Amino acid sequence: AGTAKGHNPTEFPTIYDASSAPTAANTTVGIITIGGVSQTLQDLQQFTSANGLASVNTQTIQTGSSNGDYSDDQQGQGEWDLDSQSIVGSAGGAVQQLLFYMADQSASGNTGLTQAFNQAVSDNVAKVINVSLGWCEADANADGTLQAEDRIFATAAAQGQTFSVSSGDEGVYECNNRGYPDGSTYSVSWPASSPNVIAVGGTTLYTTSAGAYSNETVWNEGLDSNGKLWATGGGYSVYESKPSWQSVVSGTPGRRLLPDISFDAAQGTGALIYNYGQLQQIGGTSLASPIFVGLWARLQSANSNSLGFPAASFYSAISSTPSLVHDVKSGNNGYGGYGYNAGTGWDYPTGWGSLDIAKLSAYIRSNGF
Ligand SMILES: [Ca+2]
Repeated sequence: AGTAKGHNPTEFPTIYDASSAPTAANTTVGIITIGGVSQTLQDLQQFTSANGLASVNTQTIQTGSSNGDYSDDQQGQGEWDLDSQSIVGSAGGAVQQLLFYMADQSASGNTGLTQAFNQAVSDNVAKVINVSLGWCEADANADGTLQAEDRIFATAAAQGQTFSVSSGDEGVYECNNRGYPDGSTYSVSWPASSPNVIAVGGTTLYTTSAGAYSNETVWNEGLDSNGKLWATGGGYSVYESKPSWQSVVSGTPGRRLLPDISFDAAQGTGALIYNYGQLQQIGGTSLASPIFVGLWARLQSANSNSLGFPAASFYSAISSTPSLVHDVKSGNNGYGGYGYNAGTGWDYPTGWGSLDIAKLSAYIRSNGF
């Protein structure tokens, strides 16, 4: 059913039923970056101007040493472009401010990135923060990055901030040189496996000829020319214990299950993004996470930025209220007959599926969150 095609980010409110909600004009949103965003800010101006939108108020924050390296990473600009344009589109064309928390590129190990997360939590000005990044959780564990960063996310959750993190682009093969098929050996991405963030997986998005939502399947576009798998990350952490709100997914291990929710991720149904002035059709869970961030920021604006970290409420509300989501039922996030399969209700490729924002907003008005 429906058609697979690229989409302007301004289409995401129509697709996920958010047009009747407020924009995110009253909510400040952050984006974690590696290095600078100078070209990204030019591409953002192109984005708002081409779409006839009011300009976005931005700030860039050097999160580490004042002598650090915050030069633009050229390939990185495409990520910060995807993130910023998808947030602003999904938000209905307005955010209060977009803050770019830039990691120092000349810091030791992963310490630049850790310090970027730290600054966003310390400052506590952004209500929702996008993280379209990740890597094998076992590698993060081995060198202590996991432990250091989980402390920061724990503080964020306690203070009511929502970090949104892409679940991964490697399907179940995150730890096998970042997505090479490995049979029955499955792994997950950090920081998505943290119980202190919302992990956002990936769908293949079909729309009707009139541009309305039609259906979603799992994101899995198979192998590229190098033999690497492109599919939604999903599974469970080998380290993190299950938070109690996930007990509603019976028959799963005592571990943090991910993702929590999912949005559009297939390149073939991806977003049209300005990158160094040129439009490109881009996917990944790097796309799905900023869609969530923009939509969630609308719900914050509708609720005076008073909604806390929403994981427990998503699990209780969605398990009891299937109308709040588009339940993905078809596809798998592996290769060669391996990987997890989607199915009725929560599944490992897609978690609960995508949010129907107007229905979720009505739920929140009635029940709180
Ligand atoms: Ca499902």
